[PDB]
Amino acid sequence: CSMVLDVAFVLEGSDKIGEADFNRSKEFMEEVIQRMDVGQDSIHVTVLQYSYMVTVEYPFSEAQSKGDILQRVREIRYQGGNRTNTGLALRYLSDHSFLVSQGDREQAPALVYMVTGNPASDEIKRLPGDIQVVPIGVGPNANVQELERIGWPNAPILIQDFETLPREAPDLVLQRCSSGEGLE
Ligand code: NA
Repeated sequence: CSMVLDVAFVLEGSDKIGEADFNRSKEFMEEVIQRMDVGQDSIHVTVLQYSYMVTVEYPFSEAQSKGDILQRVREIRYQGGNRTNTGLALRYLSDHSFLVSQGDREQAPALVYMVTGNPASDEIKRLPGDIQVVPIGVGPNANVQELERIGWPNAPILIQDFETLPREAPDLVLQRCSSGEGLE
């Protein structure tokens, strides 16, 4: 995927996920970033982790080089929170992450890949249309119809388990990046 695009990665880091599965989420994300054409004139990346609260791990406003991003990703510490506040994570995206004051490019399309394995603890609201969300529902505990509503027009990418996530999902994520649409 090589284009002008602002991409957000949102990882659930709750106790229900656990440290091992969160590390698998991280490794999935690292692999995607490696395959993407990340640079100042191309793809820009922001990274968020959420559970009880939301942490901006890497804002758009910081240096948009692959090396700097990937190293910050390695430095991300699993929070292990007692909630899955997906609605709050979405609010961060619309009301913080994709603002020009936080490094967002006004003329670039906005795309979010959100990795979750549990139903939302909180109230969810569909984002403004300009922020495209591709939910990645991992494991048997994902609330699929909830993700379908968050995702529209994007179908959720459903992954059987966190072990499969780093192996299977990057290909699908990059296909969606380049084409602008999911498969079949
Ligand atoms: Na944008």
